[PDB]
Amino acid sequence: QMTQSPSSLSASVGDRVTITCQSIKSVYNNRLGWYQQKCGKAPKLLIYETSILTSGVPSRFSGSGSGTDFTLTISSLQCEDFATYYCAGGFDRSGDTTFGQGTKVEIKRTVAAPSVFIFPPSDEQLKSGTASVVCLLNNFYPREAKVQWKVDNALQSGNSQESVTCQDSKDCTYSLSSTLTLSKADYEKHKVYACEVTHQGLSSPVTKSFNRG
Amino acid sequence: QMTQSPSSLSASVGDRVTITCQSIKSVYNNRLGWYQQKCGKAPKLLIYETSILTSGVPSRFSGSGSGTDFTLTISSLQCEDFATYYCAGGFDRSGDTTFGQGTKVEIKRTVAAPSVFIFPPSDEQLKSGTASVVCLLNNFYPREAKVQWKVDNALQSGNSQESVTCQDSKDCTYSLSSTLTLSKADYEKHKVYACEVTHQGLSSPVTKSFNRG
Amino acid sequence: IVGGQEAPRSKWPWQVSLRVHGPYWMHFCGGSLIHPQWVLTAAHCVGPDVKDLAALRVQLREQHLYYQDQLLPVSRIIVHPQFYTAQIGADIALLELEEPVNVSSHVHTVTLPPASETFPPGMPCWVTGWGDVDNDERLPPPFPLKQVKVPIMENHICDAKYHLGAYTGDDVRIVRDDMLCAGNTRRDSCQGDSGGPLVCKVNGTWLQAGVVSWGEGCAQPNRPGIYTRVTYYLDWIHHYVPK
Amino acid sequence: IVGGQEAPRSKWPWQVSLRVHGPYWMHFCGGSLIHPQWVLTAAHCVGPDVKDLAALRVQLREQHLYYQDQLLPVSRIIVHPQFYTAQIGADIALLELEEPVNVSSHVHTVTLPPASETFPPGMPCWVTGWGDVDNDERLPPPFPLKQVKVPIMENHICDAKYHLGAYTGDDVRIVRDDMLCAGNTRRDSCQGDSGGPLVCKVNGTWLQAGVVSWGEGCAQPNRPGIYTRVTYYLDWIHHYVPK
Amino acid sequence: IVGGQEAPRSKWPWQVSLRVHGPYWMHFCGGSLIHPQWVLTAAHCVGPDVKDLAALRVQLREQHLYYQDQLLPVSRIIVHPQFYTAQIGADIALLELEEPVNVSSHVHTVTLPPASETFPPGMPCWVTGWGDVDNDERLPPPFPLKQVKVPIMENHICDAKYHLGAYTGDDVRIVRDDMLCAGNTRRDSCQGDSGGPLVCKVNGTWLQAGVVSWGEGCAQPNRPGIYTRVTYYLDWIHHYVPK
Amino acid sequence: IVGGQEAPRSKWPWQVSLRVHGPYWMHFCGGSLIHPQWVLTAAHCVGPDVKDLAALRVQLREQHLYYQDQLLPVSRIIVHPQFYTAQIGADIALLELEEPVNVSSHVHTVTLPPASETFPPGMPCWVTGWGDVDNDERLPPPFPLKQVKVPIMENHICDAKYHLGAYTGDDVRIVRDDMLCAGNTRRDSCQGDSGGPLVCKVNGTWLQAGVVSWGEGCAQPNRPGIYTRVTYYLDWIHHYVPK
Amino acid sequence: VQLVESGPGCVKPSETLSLTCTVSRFSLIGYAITWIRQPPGKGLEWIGGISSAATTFYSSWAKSRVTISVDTSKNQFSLKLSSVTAADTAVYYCARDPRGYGAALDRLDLWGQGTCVTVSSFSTKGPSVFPLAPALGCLVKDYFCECPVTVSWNSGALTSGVHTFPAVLQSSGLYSLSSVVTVPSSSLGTQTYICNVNHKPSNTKVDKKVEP
Amino acid sequence: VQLVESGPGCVKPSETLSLTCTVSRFSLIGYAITWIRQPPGKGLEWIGGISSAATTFYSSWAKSRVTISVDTSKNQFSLKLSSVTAADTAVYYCARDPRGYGAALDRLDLWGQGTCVTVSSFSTKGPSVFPLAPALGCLVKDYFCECPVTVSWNSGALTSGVHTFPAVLQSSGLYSLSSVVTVPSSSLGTQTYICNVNHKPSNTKVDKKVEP
Repeated sequence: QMTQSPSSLSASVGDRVTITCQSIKSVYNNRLGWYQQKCGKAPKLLIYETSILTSGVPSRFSGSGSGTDFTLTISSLQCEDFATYYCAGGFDRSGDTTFGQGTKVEIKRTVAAPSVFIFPPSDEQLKSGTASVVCLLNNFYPREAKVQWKVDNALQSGNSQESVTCQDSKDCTYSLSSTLTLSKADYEKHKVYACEVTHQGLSSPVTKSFNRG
Repeated sequence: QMTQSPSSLSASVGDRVTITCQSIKSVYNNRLGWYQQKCGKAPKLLIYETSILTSGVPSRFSGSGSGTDFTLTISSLQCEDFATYYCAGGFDRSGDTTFGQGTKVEIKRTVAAPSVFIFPPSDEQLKSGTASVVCLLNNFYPREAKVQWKVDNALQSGNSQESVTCQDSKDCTYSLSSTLTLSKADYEKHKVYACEVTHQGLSSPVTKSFNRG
Repeated sequence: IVGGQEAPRSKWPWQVSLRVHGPYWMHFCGGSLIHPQWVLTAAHCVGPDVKDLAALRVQLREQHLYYQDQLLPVSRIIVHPQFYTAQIGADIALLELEEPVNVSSHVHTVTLPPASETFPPGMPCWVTGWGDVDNDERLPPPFPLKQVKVPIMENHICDAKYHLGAYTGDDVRIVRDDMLCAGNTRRDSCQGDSGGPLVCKVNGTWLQAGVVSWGEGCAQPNRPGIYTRVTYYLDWIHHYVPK
Repeated sequence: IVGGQEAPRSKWPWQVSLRVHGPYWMHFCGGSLIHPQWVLTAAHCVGPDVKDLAALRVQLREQHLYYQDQLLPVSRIIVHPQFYTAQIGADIALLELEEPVNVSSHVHTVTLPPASETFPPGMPCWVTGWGDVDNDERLPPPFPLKQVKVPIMENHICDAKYHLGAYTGDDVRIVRDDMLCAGNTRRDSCQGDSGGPLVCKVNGTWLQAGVVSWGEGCAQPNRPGIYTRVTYYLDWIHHYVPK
Repeated sequence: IVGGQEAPRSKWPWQVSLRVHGPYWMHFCGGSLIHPQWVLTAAHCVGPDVKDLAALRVQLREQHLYYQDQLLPVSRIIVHPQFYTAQIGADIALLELEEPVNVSSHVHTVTLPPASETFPPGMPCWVTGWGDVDNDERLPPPFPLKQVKVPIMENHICDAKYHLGAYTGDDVRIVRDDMLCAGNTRRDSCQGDSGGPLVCKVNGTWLQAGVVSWGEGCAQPNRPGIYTRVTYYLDWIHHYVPK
Repeated sequence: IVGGQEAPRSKWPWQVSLRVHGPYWMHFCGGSLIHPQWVLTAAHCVGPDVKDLAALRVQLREQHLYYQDQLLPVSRIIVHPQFYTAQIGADIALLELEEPVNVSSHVHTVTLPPASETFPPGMPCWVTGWGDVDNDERLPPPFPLKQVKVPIMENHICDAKYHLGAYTGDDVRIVRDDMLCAGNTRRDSCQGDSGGPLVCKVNGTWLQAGVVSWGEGCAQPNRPGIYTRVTYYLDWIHHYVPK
Repeated sequence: VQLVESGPGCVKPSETLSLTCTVSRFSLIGYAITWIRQPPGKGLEWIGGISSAATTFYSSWAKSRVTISVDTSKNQFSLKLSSVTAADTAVYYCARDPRGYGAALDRLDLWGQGTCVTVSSFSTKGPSVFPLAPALGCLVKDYFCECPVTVSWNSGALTSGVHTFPAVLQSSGLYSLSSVVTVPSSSLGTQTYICNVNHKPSNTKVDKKVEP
Repeated sequence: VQLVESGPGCVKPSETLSLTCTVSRFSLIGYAITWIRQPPGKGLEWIGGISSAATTFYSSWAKSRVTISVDTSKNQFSLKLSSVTAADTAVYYCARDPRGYGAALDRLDLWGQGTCVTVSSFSTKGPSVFPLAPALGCLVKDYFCECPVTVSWNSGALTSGVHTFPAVLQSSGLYSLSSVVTVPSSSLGTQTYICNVNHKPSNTKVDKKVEP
């Protein structure tokens, strides 16, 4: 059984980071490896046998260790280094082998206010007596955003959910989609609809809206 | 002798464009080619013998023609397609061969206000009795920016120059550096210095400044 | 060339070497200069599939391959429209040089025969090339141009020999009329001589009777070499080459 | 065989291997058992020159070449009288076994088509053999019988593709009418599959449509494989094989 | 193996084949199973440069190579620290298997000699392998395990023969004391037998006298094969292998 | 020669080519003319087994192999008595020419170093030959004499590099004291340069520091080429060559 | 050269889950396969594997319930898990060890793309799909057995600028998902902007055009 | 496999300009070379070339003044232009035709990186270099014969985010140039941030550290 540390870290583009993995026992004969898993994909092998770099991996990555303690180190953060990382090792043959808990690496970059949009319920929803209003934030940084829903100036509560992309391989920003559910019988009750993003990159709340018809 | 048309064009990312080249005579036996030149680099061959694609070129490019008239066409604009393009052809063996005048391709993308900075004259300039104050605009779009210089609220005129990068291979924005020259004897006359960018992506002029000491 | 000597340093001023790109500009086929801008060669050296002209060069007469090269570029390749394989016929092709050649005491064109010439047996004919010297033996590293004098056979006597030791029914013509037969078990063209000229001395003048085309191995019993008969194609040649 | 699997241990009971003498009885060509005493094969595997029967053996269906051999002797070879090369046609031959074969659950004859069958595109057809697995790659040392399902093309569509990228004039027919086309860039016969059967499942019954004959390399673009069309030769086959 | 028969199907239960990755798991070297988890082999098969263990497998006794394979993975390679080339000495190595082997009526370990054994001439000794059958001749495609009984020579008589026909001064010892000599012009190991065992039947028991190491060609006059003398290395072997 | 240019037509008047009989007098090894009747070369080119002198010739400096040959006969071969293989040492040999050579503006002897010279790193040294230009690549058919300037390493730094990536224990000396190291991953001798001279320009004079002997492939990482150190053998050379 | 998993995607409790893994070219001879599991939000856990020698190894808990096997006649490796329960919901991967070791995790060089398995009592249900008015986007809603959902635009030809969001549970216990792109106003109409959707756990395939 | 030009960079009027082009591996045997010119702000014009057969071709105007040559003993091609004048100021390129044609422009597959040549009466002068206070940047000023100027940061290890601007004429008739990067405030000091500059037309090499 193994521990991996830190559980998370947050560093600037260009910079250097290190990740540690430790054990109660000692790897059998240099049997330790490092894997990179990106959101929505299978793990990729980076380092095996403590220090051998896999072909096609850029020499930014390096690794070393001493039977019981091991480190993975970057030379310089690029945008696509956003991922989780795991150690894995084997302590005998045929028996005790395991992964570590994993480490999550965040890219920090120039702040950016969200690009904001809002959308009315389209036809087929109304033909099913349902409704859903979409409000959208793109390419913002940091993640600390909060969206209020307001309808005929009546602040809404509950009845809404948010979802966020993982940070981009290439721009290293992300997008967030918020939606307020409603019945057709309540959509017809109110005419003017607004969402209002608060974001650390804004001098104030800023409202974007439409109105029913 | 040949003509190439249009002399310039401006199209959106994702889109399709076409470029035409024409002649008074007819190419000898399919002897016509297309070259891509990026800012600060030698030309690259794209198409030869009217229609053969060069290896490693993405199949976005295509070309066709009829002895006297020829066209180069993209399937879809990426950011790095920013370049000049030339036709070239030969009308006999040993004699009449020439290039066309070239065509300049602009990427259009989401507008962005300039990131603005300003800098005092550093030590060694003052030790030489010279001065120069730098004001900087980054990653803006479109190119239509104008910077005023103001010193102790005295609007400046002349005495200043601007330079602009070509549009990026990858972000497709650009940066502009403006500098106001001065003597040491006039730098000491005034204390507070400001530059003020006007840009189509701003609701107003916005001033950024420092003061001498 | 199987049998035969090396060639005098002034005896076949029309011989051409065809070169293919690679680690070096390797010889692979022969030809003859028939006009200051045209080379005559075999179709199977260059077709039936189209070739990139970037990969091809011509080298004029030289005593030893590779020693002092001056590679000429090729502007156009013309293959007879009826060619697919050698055994079927029309194994003939033309190369057009980018730049014309200065005729000189070292380099002169061969003469094509009049359409009435038949080249009956007993005439004095030679074939010249840089091809293999025996059935599996490459020409040795100095690479001299070799020559051999061959006999000529009538087509029907040649066709009969090709039926000896074969399952083919002797109604089925193997040697067509656009073809010509020469050589014997001691004296033949071989691999890498393909496309080279066969010349005969008629009334004091050298005429090109044929082009090295195909055969069942080198110097094998009852298998004379097969040559493309040049007189059969004169009308096609003179549609491109300025007479 | 390019593409395709290993073959089940009971799927082509008619497959034959032809062996040539040397340091060992090496596989060189395929065939099919069409009658308890007759093997059908390609002409270019055995002709056009006559072969000593001392040098030849037949081996019946086995899962792996060489591992358990039982070499049958050959009494007579019959090659179609009109064969000289594959591209010209009539690439078909018969071997007569010295001793007849016991039909068994491991060894059974394939059925020949009726003269009216055309094998239009869309039918389910397979080719099977021990030939090379890629353009220059020998079949690895265990040597299992491989199989692949191929598509069928109409002759005129096939002839047109052979003209793409060639100097041949498109009036000049390459694919003759005694021929058949199959395969694509992912799925083909290759070297050492020659003479093997092409079979199609018609109305529940396996019929031999063709014999592997020739092609311009393996799995190359616009070059389907060419097969000898069996229905074209039924009258010649039934002059020797007892129907 | 030059000379000798095919091996009976139960005669050397300790023979090992070493496989290298490629288009198939090709045999390249021999070995012997000396402990349920240890293989003994030649150093020059695996060193002096370090190898990726991903590229290596072990195959236990089988009558024919490749036919029914069960490739075992290797956990560790140990080469004698004093090895650089075979002619200098210490050509001995150990492989540690990932998983231990079930001893069975088909697979059993060979016994190592006591340090006092000398193996004088006249003893009955055999060498077994899948190597070439003659000086340039690969083992034919069925690939049976071959065996031959060899004679033994005293080292000084062997060293003297190696000086015949050589410029080497006869003060300069060629055959060292950690080496052993066997074979003659009719009977020898050859390429691809390297690393295989040499066994002698002493007092009813098979003992491994040597490991196939090096020689000046196969079956050449006055050039017996050279074997690594196992008794010279017992202390080094027993530092890793559990006795 | 890996890396490097072609050689000026007057820059190494002492370079020798060794030829072996066959279909042609093929180049196989280098040497240097050290006295008007003596050639210095590597032992492994000519021994350890005795050679028939009928099969050997010497060719003096020429810009291109084979084009203008004048093969000298050899009267006697002398190999150092302590040579058996290159890795062990004493890889040095002498050829005595039948007829002495006219020293000329095209052909002049190299000078041997005084016994006190060490050739420390940083000196300007070259190696010249007609060997392969890359790890598996023959020198192309024109066959020019190539040259490259190499760096020199101290023996202990060279020995350490040979231990990188090897199982050999680092107490075990690989590079002996009668040896010398030169070259790097961009610049090396290769196959067919063996026996050639390594020369260094000391105080305006060219001295032969070494003879191309052995190495672990051409231009491989951490494997400099190994040369026989000429100063170690001066007393043996001067026992035959008239100083 | 790649592995592919296969599996049912949705199963009820007490059935046996079967998975297969297939190697797409080159044989398997000489290679080991291991099975790895990833529960939602957890890291990676190892199930077991089979060596190049055909020896099988199992983790501590798996020994009670798991079988791993190989069938050379089909080029396949197979995992079977008995008596499945909700806690078995995870992504499952097959991966190759190039040394052929049956029980090692430090050098898993080649991985399958993974297969997601859901253990639940519910029924599958196909989704509804609605356009979203032109930024522009598309929405798919109220489906169940979520993992094998895929979105593609203009047969995928709109490769660029497409975002897609993590599915969220509606309070009705059913999943919804959205897809978005940003485009220049002129490109409108110019492009076909077709939202294509399929949901393998209900064999469903559906398409729609977008317009104002 | 690449071409390299070489040239003087700065010349006065009435000298003869010499250029060379060298092929870095593989010989030249079989190949043609052409010389192309690009005046500031203009497109491309063709000077001439030499075929694989060693035949030389020249454009209309070049015939009066140009010579092209090859020296196999040096692996070099050479261009010489007599009686240069200010209008000859341009970038010059060598390029290869793979067919070996001496006079064709439709298939120039391989190009040199180019060499810039300035025809002027002035003297060369080396630059001054000043840091710019931390965005952060570096400035080089008042130099002449501009083209072969190069900027590099921390021996080039700061590969990323570096902008560089087109040089502009000061009213003094001398050129100046600036170089800039944007960085997170913490990275300050953390990195060496060395501005390295060289100006080949004055053999000058110089370095400076940046700090607040």
